[PDB]
Amino acid sequence: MDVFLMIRRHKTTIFTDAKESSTVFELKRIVEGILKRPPDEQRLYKDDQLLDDGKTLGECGFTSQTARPQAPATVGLAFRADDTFEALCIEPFSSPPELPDVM
Amino acid sequence: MYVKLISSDGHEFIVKREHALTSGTIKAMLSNEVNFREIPSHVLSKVCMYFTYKVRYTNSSTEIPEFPIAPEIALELLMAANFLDC
Amino acid sequence: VLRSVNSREPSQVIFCNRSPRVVLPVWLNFDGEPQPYPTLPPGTGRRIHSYRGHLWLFRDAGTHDGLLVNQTELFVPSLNVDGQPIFANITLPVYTLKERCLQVVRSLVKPENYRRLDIVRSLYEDLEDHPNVQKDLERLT
Repeated sequence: MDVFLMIRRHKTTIFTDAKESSTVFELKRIVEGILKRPPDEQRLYKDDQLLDDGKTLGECGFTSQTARPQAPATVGLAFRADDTFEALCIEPFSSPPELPDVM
Repeated sequence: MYVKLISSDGHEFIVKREHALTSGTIKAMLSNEVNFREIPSHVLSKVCMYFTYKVRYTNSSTEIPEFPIAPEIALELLMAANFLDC
Repeated sequence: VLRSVNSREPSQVIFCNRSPRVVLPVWLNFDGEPQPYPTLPPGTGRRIHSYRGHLWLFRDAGTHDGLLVNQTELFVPSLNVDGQPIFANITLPVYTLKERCLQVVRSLVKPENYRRLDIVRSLYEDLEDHPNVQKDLERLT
């Protein structure tokens, strides 16, 4: 089964898909292609929990019911800067204006 | 391969080239980064979720789910969709 | 122009509403006039008695948004084979992001207040060009 994700670090958002049976490490490989950083320098998160390389995305709670095309699940990304890992940061999206009176 | 769509407030959205190539306006803008000076990120994130949605359900006899749009982002999403014709 | 054929040959049909919308069945009568039939709630089905060569289309009962039947716009009952009903699957189309946005905005703004919206003038008419069975009928015709 395909799971539909937003991989997010700082002000960067990747939209991609993966198989539920895919592993966390394979998703770090996917990120490596796009953002050009090796898995050794990446940490992937669910909310605040670091994900172990060997577990499948389903074991980490990314499922077809959860990670859907129109509502994808979020995976946090943190990078290693020469031997030290940064703290997990995800810049929020912009805030919507207040609803017009006409609504 | 991927392309990068940048919102007005500087968030960089990285999507698959074929997903972004669904829009002809984005196709024109590309011919590997596009900057949208009028579309904030809460709007552009939904734009990319629509790309995922459209490519997934376009040719399927499986029941198609609704594309959800919160009331607060409706007007801005509409303007962006009118500009991009999508 | 777009009319049902008076075959008088009965066809048994199941309308299955596989959409989240209240579905309005519309039969195109022998003169081409759309005729509404009792609405179908989301996730429900109804056994229908129709005829071969008849024309049906389907809409959202509240908004008249267009819907798909068997991945197309028009459902024409066919010959029942092995005495099994013909299944008419009503589903949501993949609307454009523009159409979907017009739908939600129409639902949040009364039409007299469309002009109070701070948008391009092109969109004012798109909001007022609400989907209509007769407009859609002319297009296919």
